[PDB]
Amino acid sequence: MMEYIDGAQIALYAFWLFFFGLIIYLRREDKREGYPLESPQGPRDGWPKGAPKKTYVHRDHG
Amino acid sequence: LEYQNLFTRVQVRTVPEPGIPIDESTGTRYGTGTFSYLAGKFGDAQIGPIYLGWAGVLSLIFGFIAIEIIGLNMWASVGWDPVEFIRQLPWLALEPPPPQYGLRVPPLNQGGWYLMAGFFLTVSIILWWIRIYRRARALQMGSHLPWAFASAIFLYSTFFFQPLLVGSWSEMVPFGIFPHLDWTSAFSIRYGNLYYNPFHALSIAFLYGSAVLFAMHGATILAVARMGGEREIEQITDRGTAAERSMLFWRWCMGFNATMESIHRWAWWFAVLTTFTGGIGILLTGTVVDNWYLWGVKHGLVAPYPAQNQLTPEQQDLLRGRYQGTAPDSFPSYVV
Amino acid sequence: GMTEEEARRFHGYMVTGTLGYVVVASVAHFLAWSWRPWF
Amino acid sequence: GMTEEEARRFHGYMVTGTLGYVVVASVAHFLAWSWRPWF
Amino acid sequence: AMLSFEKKYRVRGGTLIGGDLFDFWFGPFYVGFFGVTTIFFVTLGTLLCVWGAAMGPTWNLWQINIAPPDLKYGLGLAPLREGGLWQIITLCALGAFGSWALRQAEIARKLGMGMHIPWAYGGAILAYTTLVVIRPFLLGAWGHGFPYGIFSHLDWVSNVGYQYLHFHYNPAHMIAVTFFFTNCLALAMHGSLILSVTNPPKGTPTGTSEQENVFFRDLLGYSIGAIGIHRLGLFLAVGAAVWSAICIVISGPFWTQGWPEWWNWWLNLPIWK
Amino acid sequence: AATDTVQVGYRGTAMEQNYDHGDLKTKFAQVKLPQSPPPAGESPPGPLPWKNVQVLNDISIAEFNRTMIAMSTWVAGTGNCAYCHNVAAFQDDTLPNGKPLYTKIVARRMLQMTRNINGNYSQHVKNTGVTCYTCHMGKPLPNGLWFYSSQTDYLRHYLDRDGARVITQGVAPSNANRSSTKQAEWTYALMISQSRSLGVNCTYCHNTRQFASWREAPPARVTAYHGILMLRDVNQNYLAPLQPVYPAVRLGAMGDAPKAQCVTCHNGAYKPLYGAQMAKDFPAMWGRADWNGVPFPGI
Amino acid sequence: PTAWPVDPTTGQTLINGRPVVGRVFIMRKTDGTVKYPNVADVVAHEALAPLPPVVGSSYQQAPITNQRRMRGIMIQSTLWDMDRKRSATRQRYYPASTPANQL
Amino acid sequence: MHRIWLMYDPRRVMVALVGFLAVLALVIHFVLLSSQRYSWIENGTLGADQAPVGASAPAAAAEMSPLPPGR
Amino acid sequence: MHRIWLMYDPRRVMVALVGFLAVLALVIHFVLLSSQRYSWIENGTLGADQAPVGASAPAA
Amino acid sequence: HRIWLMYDPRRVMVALVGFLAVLALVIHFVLLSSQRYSWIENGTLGADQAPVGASAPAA
Ligand SMILES: CCCCCCCCCCCCCC(=O)OC[C@H](COP(=O)(O)OCC(O)COP(=O)(O)OC[C@@H](COC(=O)CCCCCCCCCCCCC)OC(=O)CCCCCCCCCCCCC)OC(=O)CCCCCCCCCCCCC
Ligand code: BCL
Ligand code: BCL
Ligand SMILES: CC[C@H]1c2cc3[nH]c4c(c3C)C(=O)[C@H](C(=O)OC)c4c3nc(cc4[nH]c(cc(n2)[C@@H]1C)c(C(C)=O)c4C)[C@@H](C)[C@@H]3CCC(=O)OC/C=C(\C)CCC[C@H](C)CCC[C@H](C)CCCC(C)C
Ligand SMILES: CC[C@H]1c2cc3[nH]c4c(c3C)C(=O)[C@H](C(=O)OC)c4c3nc(cc4[nH]c(cc(n2)[C@@H]1C)c(C(C)=O)c4C)[C@@H](C)[C@@H]3CCC(=O)OC/C=C(\C)CCC[C@H](C)CCC[C@H](C)CCCC(C)C
Ligand SMILES: *[C@H]1O[C@H](CO)[C@@H](O[C@@H]2O[C@@H](C)[C@H](O)[C@@H](O)[C@H]2O)[C@H](O)[C@@H]1O[C@H]1O[C@H](C(=O)O)[C@@H](O[C@H]2O[C@H](CO)[C@@H](O)[C@H](O)[C@H]2NC(C)=O)[C@H](OC(C)=O)[C@H]1OC(C)=O
Ligand SMILES: *[C@H]1O[C@H](CO)[C@@H](O[C@@H]2O[C@@H](C)[C@H](O)[C@@H](O)[C@H]2O)[C@H](O)[C@@H]1O[C@H]1O[C@H](C(=O)O)[C@@H](O[C@H]2O[C@H](CO)[C@@H](O)[C@H](O)[C@H]2NC(C)=O)[C@H](OC(C)=O)[C@H]1OC(C)=O
Ligand SMILES: COC(C)(C)C/C=C/C(C)=C/C=C/C(C=O)=C/C=C/C(C)=C/C=C/C=C(C)/C=C/C=C(\C)CC/C=C(C)/C=C/C=C(\C)C(=O)O
Ligand SMILES: COC(C)(C)C/C=C/C(C)=C/C=C/C(C=O)=C/C=C/C(C)=C/C=C/C=C(C)/C=C/C=C(\C)CC/C=C(C)/C=C/C=C(\C)C(=O)O
Ligand SMILES: COC(C)(C)C/C=C/C(C)=C/C=C/C(C)=C/C=C/C(C)=C/C=C\C=C(C)\C=C\C=C(C)\C=C\C=C(C)\C=C\CC(C)(C)OC
Ligand SMILES: CCCCCCCCCCCCO[C@@H]1O[C@H](CO)[C@@H](O[C@H]2O[C@H](CO)[C@@H](O)[C@H](O)[C@H]2O)[C@H](O)[C@H]1O
Ligand SMILES: [Fe+3]
Repeated sequence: MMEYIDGAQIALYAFWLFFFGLIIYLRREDKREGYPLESPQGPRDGWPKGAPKKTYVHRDHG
Repeated sequence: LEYQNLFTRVQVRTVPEPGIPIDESTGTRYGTGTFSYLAGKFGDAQIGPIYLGWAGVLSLIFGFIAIEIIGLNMWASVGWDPVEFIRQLPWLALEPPPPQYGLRVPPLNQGGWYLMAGFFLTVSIILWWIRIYRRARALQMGSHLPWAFASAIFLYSTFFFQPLLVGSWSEMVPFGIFPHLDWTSAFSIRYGNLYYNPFHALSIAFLYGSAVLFAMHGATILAVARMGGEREIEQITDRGTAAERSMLFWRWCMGFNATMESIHRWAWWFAVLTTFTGGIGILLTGTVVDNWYLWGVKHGLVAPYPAQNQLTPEQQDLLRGRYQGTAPDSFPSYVV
Repeated sequence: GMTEEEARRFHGYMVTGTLGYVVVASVAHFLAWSWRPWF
Repeated sequence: GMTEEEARRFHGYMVTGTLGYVVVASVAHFLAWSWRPWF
Repeated sequence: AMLSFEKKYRVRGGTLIGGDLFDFWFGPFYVGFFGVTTIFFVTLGTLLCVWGAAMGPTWNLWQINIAPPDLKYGLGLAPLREGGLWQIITLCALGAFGSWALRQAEIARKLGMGMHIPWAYGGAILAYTTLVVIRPFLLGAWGHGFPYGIFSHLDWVSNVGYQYLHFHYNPAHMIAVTFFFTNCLALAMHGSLILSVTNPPKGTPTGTSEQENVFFRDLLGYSIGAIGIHRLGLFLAVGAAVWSAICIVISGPFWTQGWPEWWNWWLNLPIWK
Repeated sequence: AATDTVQVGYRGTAMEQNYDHGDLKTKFAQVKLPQSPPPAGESPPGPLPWKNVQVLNDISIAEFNRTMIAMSTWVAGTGNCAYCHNVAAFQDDTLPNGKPLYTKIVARRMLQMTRNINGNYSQHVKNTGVTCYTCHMGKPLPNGLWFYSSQTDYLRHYLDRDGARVITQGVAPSNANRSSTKQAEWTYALMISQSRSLGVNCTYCHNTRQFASWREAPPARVTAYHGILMLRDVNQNYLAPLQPVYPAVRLGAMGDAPKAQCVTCHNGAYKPLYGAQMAKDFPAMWGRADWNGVPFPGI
Repeated sequence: PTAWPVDPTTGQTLINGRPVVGRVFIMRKTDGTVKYPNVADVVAHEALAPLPPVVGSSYQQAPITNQRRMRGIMIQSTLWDMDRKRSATRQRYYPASTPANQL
Repeated sequence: MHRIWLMYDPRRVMVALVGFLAVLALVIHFVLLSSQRYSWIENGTLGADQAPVGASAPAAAAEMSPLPPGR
Repeated sequence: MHRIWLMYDPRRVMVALVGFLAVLALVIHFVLLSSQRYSWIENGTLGADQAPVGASAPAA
Repeated sequence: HRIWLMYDPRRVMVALVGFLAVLALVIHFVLLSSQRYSWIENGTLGADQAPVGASAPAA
């Protein structure tokens, strides 16, 4: 009985909340290299703060 | 004139061709490796042995029978004429059931073969998913590929569920090259212009973004391939100047960058979201919204244009038509 | 590279080939003109 | 490798060839004009 | 601010025009001469878009519509409120996109990179230039361009398609679509493969190019290899834009009938006429 | 490669018609040169001598004779009164052999049909109108003749069917519209036929962001809809019941009479004969008391 | 009400009783475009909703020679209006078929 | 100008020359075959006075128009 | 003249020539076959006076 | 004459020939597309018979 609110609109805002969540996650992943930034005012992290640098386990011998 | 890395002048060959490393049970590698000179000039040269297992073998049997039913119905529809089967091929169709059957089983010629081909094709696609999933596990890899493929299967399945939700198999996609494009156009006509479906618009943005990203990423890796940038796993585990320069190019160009790993996450999501937002847009169509342009008028998407015509009140009554009904099932004489 | 001796010899085959072609082409044009003039 | 002799000799061919072409084209325009003037 | 490794890369040189004059950064961004011309055209074009919104019927983002002129104006500039504004914005767009590609070339030269990125972007600029310059020029009026508005340009796409009754039957469009779809499939496979070797299940060692190569070869039957998949992705993505440019430039200037009746040549091949 | 374009909608919408300039000049010249000139108009007085005239009862003898000359050039060739008549005995509806002059029988019904078109369907043909030439072009057979074939032939929209709408006039789905996507495919087939019949594209009658919309569409869509109503009257009341008049060689495989469709008049042009106006010259065919203010002669 | 009053003294528009120096025009947005308020308002400018379908009460099957082999809905427009090969035309319908004891 | 044979490999100049002449020949033939006047495969046996000529000026009737009315 | 077969490989030029003649001959036959005048498979038995001729100049 | 020091004849000659070949081909097709100079179809018309474009209407 809500006239303006309809399921297609509800779905679309559900997607927007997921999508803006996804962009945040990807921008955290993008900062695992090269961060924190150098600046004349000291280190800078940008936003969001980056995920930490990964360490990779090599194949033990072969 | 500077070497563009688009073509390889000098290939090398190994007398042995590499095999599969591990987990040979419940299935085995067919064939053996051979080299293609043309494929070796586009990219890597070995045309390989191949893996099926139980799921792969069954997938091919189901999928062969599906394709065989489609082709034999196409060929029957030109009266078995093999010249017309080739000449008319892109116009030929195996066509869904008639609308008045709803979800009931239809007659064999009138869509009963269609539903049977659609069932075997669907099972074949699911078994092929199981194959890919099992093979990723057996190679000790992440499951990123089967979830990417699941997103495509999701869109495909909406061409079953949306006909189910509107209550008639007649709304399904005909198997045929031009016929399924006729369906695609008519679907947008029936539901009042799919451009105003916002999940269709999202799906397009991700389809275009996938082309943007693979153009950008493909060009980026070729621009640093002179420095080993194409050895991406090595650049991810042991960042070289090739990774540093590709990060700096995009940072200096557009103000932010990815990493050599995380660019592949951007790629993965843009591809996956194309078919996922697409599927949602189909499932909403005819179930929640029946005229997307009018939904766009309601929600403020539709740009105003000056009127091209104005109806008088009696024309508003005269120019309404009828909804389309059944075809006439007789050949009237007009003799009296 | 190319000597003048070959360069001069070769030019003689070019001229005779060219003249033969132009002679045939001009006969072909005059035949076409007789059949259906374009001015 | 160019020299002032090679340049000066080649200049003569380019000048004379250009002018000869412009002469043949001037006749072509004379013929075209006599057939169907554009002013 | 700079990446932790960036400073040693920030040398002078590699410009095409201007030399040292603009050879500096602003935050993350490289400026350069084509940076200055980029900002000029971006700013002028964007403010003229806002002016187009102001004199139109609404500020609603989806509904703003800066339309090209009537066809009667031909190749002239129309009155600014009658579509001449769309023409000025189009010149700014061409200037901004061209400046962007040349700035990319200056950046790539400064990093010792190949010119692949500027030329790949040239594919997109070609499609835009086809839509607003080449096809309208061949038709003899700028009014054949598409309008600048988030949904009104989709109305243009709809109507141009139905000018040919059934635009799916356009043969170059079928190729262009096939490239776009094949590109998206290839991008999902490339992303998945790199991620699945670099992020294996917990406690598994990091994968290798050999595992990637083996798995891919079970998918397509052949190994594409590392440089091959990036060549393919570039071929597919840029070919999609090039075939798009072809499919729209043949629609109108060269083919005027419905697209289904173009296929009459296939039905009349002499072996089966 | 030169293309002419006609704008038919608002400047940004790409509602436009495209014509291959060279190919259109050929079509237009091939209409203009055969287009038969009307004879001079004239009328002396006198009461009607006719023995067996049922339609042309409202017309002077000179205007009648003028009409018969026109009918012969438009249907049969300019002196070919033998096409319809036993030339010795014009009042006869039969040959000396006794067999019916089926051509004269048809032509009488075609006169009634033409008056019915020009008179009752002016909402379609306006002040251009039709004459025999509009369909016949100087030949006994018009173009676009169609017959019974299959139940789902879309040309039956011009005979016994009704209703082509498929779009919902609301946002949400409802019991009011249960059209199939197959029915949208059928309307799309029908509309391609209409577009080709006029040599126009969909934007001539629609803004394709809403095919359903009348306000966004050009006024030609209203005229088009009256053409559908006109064909149903023409086919049902005049052309189809000629079945027992024709020789069997003219009938379909079902033995049905030939029927008309949009292309029968339009022949691929936006107006028949590119808008040539002839009906005004022949009051015999008006079915109207005046044509664009010119009053009917009325003896 | 298409225009403001004009002063007879000087031929000059009066707005709210007071003169305007210049040639007064009524301001409008680009080409007089006006934003759509509502679905109801858009629908109020349209024809009425279509009448209900005419559906057949029962189905009579056609003679087999009137039944198309091809079930694709658009093929009459997309192929058959341009294709007129005789053998391809003959294949469009099922051939005649009669019980053997009726020959 | 026989020094032109010093500037290039003569084998390659013949390959380029043969290509240019062959392509230009086919261009002119298919142009003529597409024309009305020189459609020789259909109308080649017509006499020179019978062969088509492009009209100096088409006529018109004032109510007729080749193009629909525009906006 | 014959020294051209030093400048070019005979074995190779012959394949190029034979391929060119095959293509040329097939093109000319198919162009004729689709004409009206020379659709010889349908109308080849007509006499030369009876065979089609393209439309002439005479006009109003 | 020293311009030929700055540009290689092996390049210049092809560049000049390519320019002239394009320019000539452009002018011929522009004329052939005109009505007055569509000489394949109408070249046998006399100069008074050949088409002329529309004049000023004066009204
Ligand atoms: C349609 C479907 C597909 C659509 C697909 C769209 C995909 C878009 C993806 C890219 C968007 C992010 C771009 C980016 O990260 O730029 C770097 C910049 C700064 O962070 P940093 O790089 O890590 O650190 C550097 C900085 O800290 C210090 O640098 P410096 O001192 O040298 O320079 C000065 C500062 C000043 O800061 C700014 O100016 C930032 C202004 C950012 C405005 C644009 C935001 C757009 C968000 C779009 C997502 C969505 C927003 C709703 O830094 C800079 O100068 C950095 C300049 C960066 C210029 C980036 C311009 C990107 C414009 C993109 C427009 C996209 C329009 C679609 O980041 C930010 O400022 C924050 C961005 C956060 C990610 C967006 C997440 C939004 C989630 C929803 C809201 C969350 C609210 C809490
Ligand atoms: C007139 C036509 C309509 C229209 C009608 C539709 C319809 C209808 C649909 C789309 C859909 C899509 N449209 Mg749209 N579309 C139009 C205009 C456009 C324009 C444009 C520039 O105008 C663009 C760019 C697009 C773009 C898109 C895509 C973003 C989207 C499809 C995503 C995808 O990957 O599909 C391709 C991917 C798949 C189909 C997945 C298939 C995966 C399966 C598993 C593969 C099986 C293969 C099997 C194993 C073997 C088969 C063997 C054979 C049977 C023999 N449309 C207009 C408005 N469009 C779809 C969508 O999502 O809509 C919301 C959709 O259904
Ligand atoms: C290497 C020789 C010189 C030269 C030396 C001469 C001499 C000497 C004479 C002419 C003459 C003429 N020259 Mg020359 N001329 C040259 C190049 C050209 C070019 C050009 C495109 O480069 C052109 C258009 C001309 C044009 C002309 C005419 C104005 C005139 C009449 C002949 C003619 O039409 O020849 C067209 C040009 C050619 C076919 C090529 C040039 C060489 C040929 C052999 C012609 C000129 C020589 C002529 C037959 C000599 C006759 C005997 C003398 C009267 C004593 N010359 C070259 C560069 N020219 C005559 C003159 O002045 O008459 C009023 C004349 O006596
Ligand atoms: C993220 C969205 C994009 C996407 C993703 C995607 N698609 C994918 C994947 C991914 C990530 C896969 O991993 C999967 C794949 O395998 O890729 C190679 C697939 C796939 N995408 C496919 C197609 C496809 N993807 C499309 C689109 C897209 N895919 C999107 C753009 C489209 C479009 C645009 O329409 C198509 C047509 C397939 C090539 C493949 C899935 C193959 C599959 O399921 O096959 C099932 C088997 C059959 C149909 C039977 C074939 C039978 C043969 C005739 C052989 C018969 C042999 C013998 C006679 C029988 C056996 C006898 C026994 C005794 C042996
Ligand atoms: C050729 C293959 C595909 C491709 C590739 C590609 N695009 C690229 C690149 C590459 C390789 C870049 O390097 C470049 C880049 O830097 O990306 C980050 C870019 C890029 N692709 C972009 C977008 C984009 N690409 C698209 C398409 C594609 N890009 C192709 C499918 C699309 C589509 C289909 O819609 C869009 C929107 C940008 C993010 C970026 C180019 C950025 C640029 O040029 O920046 C300078 C200009 C501005 C920031 C703004 C200019 C504003 C104007 C002056 C005024 C507005 C006028 C405009 C015409 C109005 C339009 C309104 C619409 C609603 C119609
Ligand atoms: C043959 O029959 C079919 C089925 O009725 C007719 O098609 C009908 O009309 C179309 C609009 C529609 O597309 C289709 O779904 C269907 O509704 C078809 O046109 C032919 O019609 C003639 O025969 C009809 C018939 O069914 O017998 C007949 O219908 C009338 O008579 C029957 C039997 O007495 C009665 O049940 C019907 O109610 C009655 N219908 C009407 C509307 O009066 C048609 O007669 C008339 C007047 O319609 C026949 O039509 C003609 C012109 O002869
Ligand atoms: C064709 O036949 C019709 C009659 O079928 C003739 O119409 C005449 O004029 C009408 C105004 C009137 O309504 C009608 O009754 C009739 O008088 C028409 O003129 C043509 O006539 C020729 O063919 C006639 C025919 O039907 O065969 C033939 O008629 C005679 O022979 C038939 C057959 O044996 C017989 O049934 C008739 O009664 C007979 N009629 C007469 C008047 O003799 C005509 O022969 C004669 C002599 O009239 C034919 O006409 C002529 C001039 O020969
Ligand atoms: C209609 O509308 C449009 C189309 C628009 C209108 C416009 C058209 C336009 C612009 C046309 C332009 C035309 C043109 C312009 O220049 C045309 C120019 C044509 C030319 C240059 C033709 C030249 C031909 C030369 C030939 C064939 C030579 C052959 C030589 C042979 C065979 C000998 C080979 C060597 C031998 C045998 C032995 C060597 C021995 C050796 C080494 C030894 O013994 O050692
Ligand atoms: C119709 O509508 C639109 C189109 C719109 C209207 C507008 C049109 C416009 C804008 C037109 C512009 C025209 C133009 C502008 O510049 C035109 C310019 C034309 C020019 C420059 C022509 C020049 C030609 C030169 C030629 C042919 C040279 C020949 C030389 C020969 C033969 C000798 C070769 C030398 C050798 C071999 C060396 C031997 C020695 C050696 C090697 C040694 O000694 O080493
Ligand atoms: C002799 O062998 C021959 C020569 C015949 C072999 C050659 C065959 C040839 C030439 C085949 C050609 C095939 C072509 C050209 C096929 C074209 C296919 C295209 C383009 C298809 C496009 C789209 C189709 C779609 C989206 C179909 C979707 C269908 C679905 C999702 C159906 C699902 C059905 C289900 C799940 C049914 C379930 C069964 C019920 C409902 C009864 O119970 C659960
Ligand atoms: C006396 C005769 C002796 C034998 C002659 C043999 C003739 C063989 C065929 C000649 C024509 C082939 O066609 C001609 O091929 C040359 C080959 O470089 C092409 O030449 C061009 O394209 C090729 C690639 O295709 C490039 O490598 C080359 O740099 C460029 O000049 C011409 O664009 C084309 O027109
Ligand atoms: Fe990569």
